[PDB]
Amino acid sequence: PERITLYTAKICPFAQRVEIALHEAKAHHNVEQFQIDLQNKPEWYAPKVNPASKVPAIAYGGPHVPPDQPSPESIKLAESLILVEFVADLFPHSHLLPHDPVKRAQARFFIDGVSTKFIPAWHAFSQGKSSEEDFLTAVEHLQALLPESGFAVGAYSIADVALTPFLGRARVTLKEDLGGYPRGEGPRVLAVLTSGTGRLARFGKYAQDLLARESFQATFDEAYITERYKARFAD
Amino acid sequence: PERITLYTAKICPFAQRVEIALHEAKAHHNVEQFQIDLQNKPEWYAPKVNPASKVPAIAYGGPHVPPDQPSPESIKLAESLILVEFVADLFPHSHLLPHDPVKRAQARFFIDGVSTKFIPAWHAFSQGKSSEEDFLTAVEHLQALLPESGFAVGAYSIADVALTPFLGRARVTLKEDLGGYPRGEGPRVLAVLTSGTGRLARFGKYAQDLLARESFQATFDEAYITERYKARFAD
Ligand SMILES: *SC[C@H](NC(=O)CC[C@H](N)C(=O)O)C(=O)NCC(=O)O
Ligand SMILES: *SC[C@H](NC(=O)CC[C@H](N)C(=O)O)C(=O)NCC(=O)O
Repeated sequence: PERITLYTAKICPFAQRVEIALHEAKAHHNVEQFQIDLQNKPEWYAPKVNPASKVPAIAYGGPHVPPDQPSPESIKLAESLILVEFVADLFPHSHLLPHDPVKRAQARFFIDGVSTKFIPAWHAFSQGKSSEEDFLTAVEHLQALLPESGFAVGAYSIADVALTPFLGRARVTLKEDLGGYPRGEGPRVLAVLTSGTGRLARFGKYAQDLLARESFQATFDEAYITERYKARFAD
Repeated sequence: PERITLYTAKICPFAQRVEIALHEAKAHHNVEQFQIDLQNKPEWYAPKVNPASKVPAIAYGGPHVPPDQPSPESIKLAESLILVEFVADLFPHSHLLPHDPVKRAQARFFIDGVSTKFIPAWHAFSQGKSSEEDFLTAVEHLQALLPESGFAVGAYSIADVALTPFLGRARVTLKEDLGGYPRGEGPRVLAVLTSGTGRLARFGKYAQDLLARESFQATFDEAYITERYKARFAD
């Protein structure tokens, strides 16, 4: 494929979707990463790369230029889920997109549950807005989609890419008691989520498998995330 | 491909996405349609076809059975945008999904704008909740994505499928003064939207082209929609 510049940020789960995808494609060393400081965004980023002023975004093709001077001739692409499909298209040997039309629809249906159920319910519960039961119920929705063994549709796919960054960050939030509930409640919910026993036994197994995946670990700066999450809570 | 039973409803724009896709694939006569009465949904629909109890949904493969007795052995699939990709996958000669990875990402990005900007802003404005300017601005977002001529990415694609049912219904709502504003305001906004001149000149051309497309017209019961929309407003 043509050259890829990825504009990303270690803190951002949506960006990590694209980093995971590239890693599963064993292409993470082919691409040029540029880290965006979301508290001090470069003045060229929005007008030249992504008018929404968010990561992730990719510049595709065009001439070799420094990443802080992106070329007008490169194709600019945004939105994490699209970028993950684009990577799976560009690198078919990644096997991120299943061949079977049915399994693709199922993988994407799982992504829709991640978008419309898991992420909103995690946001609402981690921010003190909703109940623990509301979060567990949304997880149970994903659990009910899981097959007896393996990942969201058996073989690892884009469905697992879409979810893992948010699961990895939830774990930090919960493990570290940063969820706005008294000391120890976060960790108890983390156990429900990932123990592999109880109402969420099967999801727990799946979650263990997602967090163990090499592409997740390789694109996740746990020390950095933990530090930033503690500091934010402290405010 | 295997046999397709589509559970749909004439009133529903999300369902019409799948009807359009099938028609573009010239497969609309291969599939078995079953109309769901959304005010009196069959008691077998949610437990046997789609637990979300919404159209559209597809039953794929399995034995030949009556559509009100769907087989456990058919694969059940839901969510309009996924079903449109599934149809494009099943019937590649439809040309709904472009081959170029970049044009696919662009088509899907346009769909994201339909999902996150156009549809919410149309809902909010048609229901009396927001301003006309908020709706026009969201349309301008889509307009800015359009190429100089043609459809959302040139050749007709899934991007146009995703938008057209909602555009067709907006037109009825506006043409018929059913938008909650005084007589004549709906029609003036319709003119802004579809005249082909003014702040939305280019989108207007595009919109004319979407509503002229055979697949849209063939899957749109304008008389029925107009009747249902008038009656609802009258309440
Ligand atoms: S995580 C940091 C923020 N990114 C997004 O929210 C990505 C959302 C898109 N819908 C997607 O790609 O999936 C971000 O960059 N925020 C900008 C800021 O100034 O914080
Ligand atoms: S238009 C009728 C309703 N369908 C949907 O809302 C589909 C939404 C999905 N997200 C999609 O397929 O895109 C519907 O069936 N409502 C059920 C009812 O009882 O009204």
